[PDB]
Amino acid sequence: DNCINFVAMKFIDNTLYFIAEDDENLESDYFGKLESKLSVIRNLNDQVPRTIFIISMMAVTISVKCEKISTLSCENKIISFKEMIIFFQRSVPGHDNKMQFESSSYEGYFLACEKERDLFKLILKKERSIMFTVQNE
Amino acid sequence: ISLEDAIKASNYEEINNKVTDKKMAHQALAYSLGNKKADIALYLLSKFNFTKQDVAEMEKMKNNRYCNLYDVEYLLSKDGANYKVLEYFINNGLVDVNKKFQKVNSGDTMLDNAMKSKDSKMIDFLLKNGAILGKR
Amino acid sequence: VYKTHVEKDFIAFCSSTPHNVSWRDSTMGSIFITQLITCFQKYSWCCHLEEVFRKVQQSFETPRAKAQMPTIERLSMTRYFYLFPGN
Amino acid sequence: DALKLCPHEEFLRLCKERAEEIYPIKERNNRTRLALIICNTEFDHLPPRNGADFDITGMKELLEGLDYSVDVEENLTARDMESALRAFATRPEHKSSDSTFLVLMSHGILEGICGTVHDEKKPDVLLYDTIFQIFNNRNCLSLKDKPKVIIVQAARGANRGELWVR
Repeated sequence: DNCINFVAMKFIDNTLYFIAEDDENLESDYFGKLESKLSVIRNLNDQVPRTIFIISMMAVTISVKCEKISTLSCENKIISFKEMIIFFQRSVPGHDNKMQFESSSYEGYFLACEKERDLFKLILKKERSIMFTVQNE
Repeated sequence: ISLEDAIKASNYEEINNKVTDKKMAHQALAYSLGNKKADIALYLLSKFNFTKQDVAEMEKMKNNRYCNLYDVEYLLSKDGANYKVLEYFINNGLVDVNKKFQKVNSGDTMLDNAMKSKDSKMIDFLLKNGAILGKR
Repeated sequence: VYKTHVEKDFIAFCSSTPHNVSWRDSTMGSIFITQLITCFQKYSWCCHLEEVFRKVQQSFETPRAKAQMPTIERLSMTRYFYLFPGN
Repeated sequence: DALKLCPHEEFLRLCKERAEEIYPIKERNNRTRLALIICNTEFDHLPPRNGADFDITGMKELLEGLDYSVDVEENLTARDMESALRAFATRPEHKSSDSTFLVLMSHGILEGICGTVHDEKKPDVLLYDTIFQIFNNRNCLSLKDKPKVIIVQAARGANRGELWVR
């Protein structure tokens, strides 16, 4: 599919933002369009101060480390990062390497992303609408 | 900024500051035709008086990309946006409606471009003024 | 009347590998045409057509913004082609 | 940004030493080298190809820099592209030429390039095989034993052609 690939991440003011590749006004000489998925790539080993991403183990627990290790929580259906709830790893629809995650407490709702005009931010919502994935390798 | 970007963003101030000689008017008219900015093109066609030799010298502009490759009639017939501008050159009598293109799509006429765009208004205006196909 | 081949002395240079997309910049043109012009200006005097094309292919070896590998296809040439610029 | 030329010495040198390993090159004094560019910038049902103007300018300049008389055709349907290529294959100047170039730029699929009225329901596509057929020694004898260079800026599929590998 036509997925959005994030080359960098920015944890500022207790908030992590995902930087995407520069399209550079490059257009396709084919006819089509799609933007349903996104993924973070272990470039420079950003996936396990560089704002590294941590996935722990089925079920998973998500953490961010930018000189301050902080776990993620979805309580009250609101995303929060606390320096120290549970999500399940699931196969991405129509993908083999990608991996997505669903809330343990607030089921049916999965991790997602929105657009800060210049960056991309993490949220939680149910199946405007963009889905967060991770490459399994 | 530049003249082409000033025409694209409708920066009339820097346009008028840069638009001086009629060579500059030629270049600006070609840029307005290329970017389909009919308002700027008409404002220049009124702010300046264009002749037929003006159209020839426009055809001789190797600097202007749109005029280095496309004929002025091609630029006028490219899409419907330049329609009003076209009318000027047809009403003020500056271009032959049945002139065959010589640079790009050589042999075709403006009626051929109008047929390509599938625009009823331009086809009508051309046929009413007795436009013919090029028979390439 | 002598015997010849139906198809001979052909060469095609596609901007990408089969099944894949080729990319174009809305401000400068297509990446493939850009690099092609670059390599022709820089090397056509001392290299032949296939060598210039290999320079082009090498300039895409490491994927920068987008990934795209122009490919040679239907190559039926028996000799080398030197454009001999400036002559 | 300027085409570096080649000293006439090397011209004579290689044209004699590799007279069998290289293609014959006519003399500029009498050399009607022809080249054809076909470019579809705007379409009916498909997104426009912004930036193709620079490609046309650059390719035309480069080809005319190699003594090729360039003819450009813009916004043609697949059948019209076939007619343009067939006419280019019957032009007599080829008899006085040593090579030819065909630069074809549009949207594309695996089978071929896309005409201006293409659509997934109603395909208007010029197949590469038709291109190679029009200029073979059966339909364009004037180009027999001469290098026929075909350059195509067009997609050949829907995949991105990228992989994330360690």
